[PDB]
Amino acid sequence: TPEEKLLRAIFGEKASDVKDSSLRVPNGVSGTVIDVQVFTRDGVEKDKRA
Amino acid sequence: RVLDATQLYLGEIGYSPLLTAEEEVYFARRALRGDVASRRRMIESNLRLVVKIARRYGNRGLALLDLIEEGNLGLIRAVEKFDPERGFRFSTYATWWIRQTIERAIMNQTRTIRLPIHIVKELNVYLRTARELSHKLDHEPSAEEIAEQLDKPVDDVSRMLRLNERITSVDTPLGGDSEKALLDILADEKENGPEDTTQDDDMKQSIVKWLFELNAKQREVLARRFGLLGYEAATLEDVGREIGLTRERVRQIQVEGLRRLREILQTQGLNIEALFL
DNA sequence: CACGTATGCTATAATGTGTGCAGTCTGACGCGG
DNA sequence: CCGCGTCAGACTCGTAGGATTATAGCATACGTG
RNA sequence: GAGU
Repeated sequence: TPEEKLLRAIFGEKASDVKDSSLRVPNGVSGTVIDVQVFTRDGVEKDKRA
Repeated sequence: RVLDATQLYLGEIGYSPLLTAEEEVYFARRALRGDVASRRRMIESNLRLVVKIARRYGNRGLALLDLIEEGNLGLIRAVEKFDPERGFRFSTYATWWIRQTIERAIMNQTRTIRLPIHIVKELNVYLRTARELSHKLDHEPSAEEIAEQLDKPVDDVSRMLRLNERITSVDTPLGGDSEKALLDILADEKENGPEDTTQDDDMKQSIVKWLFELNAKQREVLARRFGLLGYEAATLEDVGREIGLTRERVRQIQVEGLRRLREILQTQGLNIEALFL
């Protein structure tokens, strides 16, 4: 919107290419992470954690 | 009486006489000449062949009637391109056209999202290959195992298998229980809530108030150039031409007005900074 | 020209469907023979 | 009359995600960077 | 599977 054009011109803060779809703890449940499992396809570079 | 579409159609086809070779040749000479009647009689005499073939190709592609009509279209191509002089029988030639037309129809119409023939046929070779692999591996093959067999990229195989992913109905009720469908759960993500809508009101209105804090000249330059209080985002030349010739002076007043807003923000920005989430 | 999407022809003879389920509820109120 | 058909059949809560098949093989044709 |  023209307002955000003006505002992002003022502050610079040009919005980046990546968003955010991170898995987070569902609200009001709280606990301890006891295990993690990783599944990767045959060809994609594995994570350090994997 | 008898109200089935299919039964009625099959009865009608039944009441047309089957042709011999010499008859087909005689008829067909006149049909290439453009006899009209000859073409009609050859078509109608050979409809039963179409139904025999559509019977086979049916199964799960489409409705039997649908297959029959497309098959008829193939048979018509065959009657138009038949060669009576060549000793080969008509039924032999027609079979090719009928199967062809039916197959091509079921490659297009069957899929809700229309898949082009090249993609479909590629995908089919991936499938047949998967079947051979699965026989010998005992197991259904991975994407990379199929790719290793074809000596091709895994990304190619993957993209094709993604296209094969068939659709689910939004109306299908969930959990073997006629309780509620997918539609009942599935939100409109584009439509934000009353929260987001009210935040835009608040935002836009705070910007009006902030624009009025500045000079009459700065505020008007900003309004016209941003397209905020104006209609169109007037370029430097447009704003200058309406006010002060100097196109460069528009840039100067504009940048000056932005810096006065930054001052208001460092002073009272304690509200503005919280607009960052 | 290439890349993506389409239309096309192949020549032993072959010429009327079936298929996969449905399981049958109940008391009431109208509508052609 | 008999028979065949159509129309209805309580209200909120829950759980969990998910599945099938197969369409040849090759040459020409149309539209965009 | 939960009260009705």
